[PDB]
Amino acid sequence: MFYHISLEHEILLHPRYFGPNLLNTVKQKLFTEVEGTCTGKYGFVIAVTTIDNIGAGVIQPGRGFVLYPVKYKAIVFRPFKGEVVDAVVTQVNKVGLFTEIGPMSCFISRHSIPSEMEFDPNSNPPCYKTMDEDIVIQQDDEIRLKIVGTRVDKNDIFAIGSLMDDYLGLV
Amino acid sequence: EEDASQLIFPKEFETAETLLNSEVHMLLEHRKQQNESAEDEQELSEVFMKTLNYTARFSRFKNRETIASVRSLLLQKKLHKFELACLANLCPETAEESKALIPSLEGRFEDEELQQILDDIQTKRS
Amino acid sequence: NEIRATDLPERFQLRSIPVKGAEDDELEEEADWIYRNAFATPTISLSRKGPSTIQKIKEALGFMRNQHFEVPFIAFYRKEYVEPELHINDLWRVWQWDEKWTQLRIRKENLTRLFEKMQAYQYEQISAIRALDTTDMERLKDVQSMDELKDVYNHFLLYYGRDIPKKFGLTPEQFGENLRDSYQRHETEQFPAEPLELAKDTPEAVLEGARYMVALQIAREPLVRQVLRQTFQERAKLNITPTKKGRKDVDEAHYAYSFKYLKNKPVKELRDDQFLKICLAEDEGLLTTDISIDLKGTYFEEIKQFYYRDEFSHQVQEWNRQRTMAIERALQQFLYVQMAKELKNKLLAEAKEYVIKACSRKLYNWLRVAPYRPDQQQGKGIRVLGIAFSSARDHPVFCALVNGEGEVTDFLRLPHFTEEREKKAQDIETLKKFLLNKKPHVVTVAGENRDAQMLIEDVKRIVHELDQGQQLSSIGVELVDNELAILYMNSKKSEAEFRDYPPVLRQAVSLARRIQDPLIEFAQVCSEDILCLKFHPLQEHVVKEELLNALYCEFINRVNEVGVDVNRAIAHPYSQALIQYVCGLGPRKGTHLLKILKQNNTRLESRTQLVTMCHMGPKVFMNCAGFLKIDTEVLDGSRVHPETYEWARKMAVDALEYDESAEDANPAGALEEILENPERLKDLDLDAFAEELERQGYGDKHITLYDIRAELSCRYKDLRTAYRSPNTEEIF
RNA sequence: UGUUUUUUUCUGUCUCGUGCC
Repeated sequence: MFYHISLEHEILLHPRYFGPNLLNTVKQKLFTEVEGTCTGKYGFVIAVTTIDNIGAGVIQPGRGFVLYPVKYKAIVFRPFKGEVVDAVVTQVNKVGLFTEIGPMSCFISRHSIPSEMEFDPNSNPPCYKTMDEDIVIQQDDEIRLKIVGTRVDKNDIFAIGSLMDDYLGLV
Repeated sequence: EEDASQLIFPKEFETAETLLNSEVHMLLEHRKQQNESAEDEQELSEVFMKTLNYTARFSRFKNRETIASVRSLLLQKKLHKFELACLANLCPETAEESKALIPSLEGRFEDEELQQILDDIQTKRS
Repeated sequence: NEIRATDLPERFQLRSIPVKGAEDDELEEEADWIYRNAFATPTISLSRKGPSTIQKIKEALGFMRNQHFEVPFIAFYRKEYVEPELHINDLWRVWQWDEKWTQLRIRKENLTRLFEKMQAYQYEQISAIRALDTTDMERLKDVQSMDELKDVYNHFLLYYGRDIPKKFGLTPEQFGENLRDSYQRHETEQFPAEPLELAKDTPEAVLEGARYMVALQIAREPLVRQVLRQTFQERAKLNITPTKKGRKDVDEAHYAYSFKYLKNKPVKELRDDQFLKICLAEDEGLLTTDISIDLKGTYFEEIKQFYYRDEFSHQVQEWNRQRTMAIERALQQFLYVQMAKELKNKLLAEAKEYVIKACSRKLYNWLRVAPYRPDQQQGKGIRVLGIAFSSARDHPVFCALVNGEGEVTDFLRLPHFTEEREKKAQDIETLKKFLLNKKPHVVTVAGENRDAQMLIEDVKRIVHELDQGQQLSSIGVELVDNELAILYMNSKKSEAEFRDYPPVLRQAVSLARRIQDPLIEFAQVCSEDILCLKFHPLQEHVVKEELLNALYCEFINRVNEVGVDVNRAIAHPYSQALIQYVCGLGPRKGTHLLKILKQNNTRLESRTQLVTMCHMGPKVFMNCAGFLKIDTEVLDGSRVHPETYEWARKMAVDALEYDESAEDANPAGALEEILENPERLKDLDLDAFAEELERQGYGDKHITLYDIRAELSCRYKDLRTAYRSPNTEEIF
């Protein structure tokens, strides 16, 4: 789920960057350092909205590099277990379904899916229907799910969905 | 132990600020509008594009005033912050569906008290 | 067990996957579906005509469903029931059409069942803008309309509701009819009321409440899809024009970048020209593509008049405005987007078809077995001297002298080359020593650049001047492009034949095999192995599954036309594993037969070896009777199957004028004399043979008479082409 | 209508005595 929290970070600036654009250079470096990354503490970060302030640059002894402990006001996306969101199905396979929760991709197996949704390998587009063929679920459809698990593959979140609770499909 | 169903989160995340799909959508749209201008700038990455096309398919309302009103009419209640995003984003039809999806609502409030809120949310949709 | 010990052949089972056989009533439906879906956009099977083509397709489908017939088995064995040699893609096309008809029928049945269930549910609910279950019958009947039928079904589901417990403007049908006919027969809601009054009877206080409902009804209407379908897909002058970034990124490499201002490309350029479709798809992938018909601006204007009121005085004007708004809403919802999606799907299908056709043409051109045997037919075959040198610059060039029986006899190296800056004798001496070491039958030299060609020419000149071809005659070293031998040298067969050998020896062996029996090398490779050879750049854009299927069908047809030697795949590894692309003898069946032959040690005694030894089933034997060949009965190593053995013997006796007494082996004048050469052809009449087949046999022999006569006169006929010598451009 | 080479920081033990600012 997307959130707006206040984070902090420090970046060493090489002395060649000193000059009238010092603050601009620090901001530019901050933008291209904490956008799109991920961490196991705060989760996946989308982008930065604004910066609070620039700390006092403490020049290191015997080294020209100076660090600026900046505190930026950026957004973050850290999904938790039990949350329910609305994603879009990307691909349908007999092994399982694939979706895309924004910057993360989950996966639901046939076991999680009830027995009513069978396979349609004969038809060209992989899809799942029922005996009466009333409800139809395919790709590019806003289908909900439940985040029953979480995982971080070295700054690459990959949760797992489920389809056991009622009211999970076309709105 | 971290399960949002039972309303438990780490200490750092407890003091977070919730965001709605439309809110993040307009924030990213404005960021894109600002970044596209001012030439000689590093263009957006695939992450921004995927997030944009992901939040654009769930924008229940484009008007910012709609977001303001739906957050104002909701914050007056006694629900936690976590209940402000999922319920405002999914927009269930009946109170039964909302109670089923979110187990926290089971026994927290009456039936009509939640049905009226859901009807108001549905009407607020464009 | 089910693949090898099954009642029906492997090919027949694989072809009719979605449709497990064809019923008597379903044969006509499948034939109609195949004929309707045989050539819609391009001209294909227009050869066989419309009604004749449909009848032939139906006969082929019926034969496949009844006798478990296959592609080649029905194209050759059923030349009368199907197009008699109308085209190569006869059996495969018929199988595809039958599968498509069966799939369409199954989908229509499912849709009809769903519509009936929905109608019953609606009657149960509301029977205790209505919801009537009348469109289920139409959807079930719409078998040909696949995409349109699906759209209509989805629209019905979204309109009625789809829930499964356990007066605003013109009507949808009237609007659809008025749009399809081009004349607005029904106008909007001709009433004094306007959007102000209609927006108060839902609780929104907005005049756009009914517009959304009208748009949803128009988009989710099969009539609208049918009317829009084919209007732009039939013709769409796609204007190719690079963008600001595509002009420099494409560099005139794709379809949307080659023409800076070359627009107005109709559907013929994309569908017929698969290259244009592939280029558009590639350009539209990352940078951008210029795909716009630009013909609506006038197709969307005519619809505007229809469905709208003509008068304007409040009630009439309000109704006309509401109708216009609803039409605009429906168009924005599923009007332009639906047409664009349909055009994109059609373009992708055309590009895939063009890629598949190019791959099939390349496979047919490169798969024809055209070896260079002795005299272009002492000992069987010729000793191909595979010379696959590396550089020809003082490095060891592989030069293997393989025999004509699908095996390598010997080889050698030639490290000395013209290494030494000025040495015009060491290479000649090495070539002379290599030629004197063995007695090859032909020279098969490779080539990589000008130096390789010069080295090959020098070797050929040395061999011809000193009579190094056979030690007692000049042998012409036939040029061989380093295309198949290089790939075959580093294959599974090359590794198994020689493990402790350098790559030069493997390349020489592959080159020698490629110029002795291309069919053996093609059948003894994985088909992976075929996919290595690129048929065309446009095939990459299209799905490779279609190309692989076309290549497999072409290989199967070539194997059936040329036949398979039973003894060749018993002890010789080079000519083994050739029972994978036979008509009715699938890969599992061929592997099982090979294993049985290796275990029991059974030889190709006759055509009934697999029917008498209990190795192959009756359906398998019947479908693969025209493809299995043996070395020795008399009509075993030919296309004559057991059913036509008596007819062939009788025809041979009549043509040779010999005695008639249970001739299967004993009379050889009619068999051996006719096999040696044509004895008497006027004795055997086509009308008499056909009459005999019809009276006794239960089948006309008008088309099969020629095939039977050819089999009796020539056994084990090869369908491969001749030896193609490299040309100037081809050599380069 | 041609022209032969590419591998690199090693490393040593514990004890006693003598001389020098």
